[PDB]
Amino acid sequence: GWLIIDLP
Amino acid sequence: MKFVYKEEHPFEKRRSEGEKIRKKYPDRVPVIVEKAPKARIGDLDKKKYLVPSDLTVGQFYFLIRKRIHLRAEDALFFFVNNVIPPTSATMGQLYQEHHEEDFFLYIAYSDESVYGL
Ligand SMILES: [Zn+2]
Ligand SMILES: [Zn+2]
Ligand SMILES: [Zn+2]
Ligand SMILES: [Zn+2]
Ligand SMILES: [Zn+2]
Ligand SMILES: [Zn+2]
Ligand SMILES: [Zn+2]
Ligand SMILES: [Zn+2]
Ligand SMILES: [Zn+2]
Repeated sequence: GWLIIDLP
Repeated sequence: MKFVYKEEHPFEKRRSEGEKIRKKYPDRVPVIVEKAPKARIGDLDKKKYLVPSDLTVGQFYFLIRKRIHLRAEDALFFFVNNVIPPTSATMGQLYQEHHEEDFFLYIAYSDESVYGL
């Protein structure tokens, strides 16, 4: 259920 | 602020998920993002984020603005315990300062520059 965010 | 995520999941279930995700990904932090009550702003499709500790608040703003499909002139503000965080702070610093006892960080968003107005 996690939206994975990354460094740009 | 009442967060829907907290009303829908008992504290012990959130706390166990927060402990597990923090142990599994020590360089990420779990974040819940919900719209402030009576804000006049578009909805956010997802509320549960797993964020790099080194991502800045400003970088998170940019991503959340895009998820809401805001125009440039549409304002967006984050509140953590009614305070607007600095855009140069990291999400890890914000988490260390303000995460709750379930190991989640809770952010409210609004179109308005003051919470509850
Ligand atoms: Zn629900
Ligand atoms: Zn649920
Ligand atoms: Zn690092
Ligand atoms: Zn869009
Ligand atoms: Zn800060
Ligand atoms: Zn702070
Ligand atoms: Zn802690
Ligand atoms: Zn702080
Ligand atoms: Zn307590």
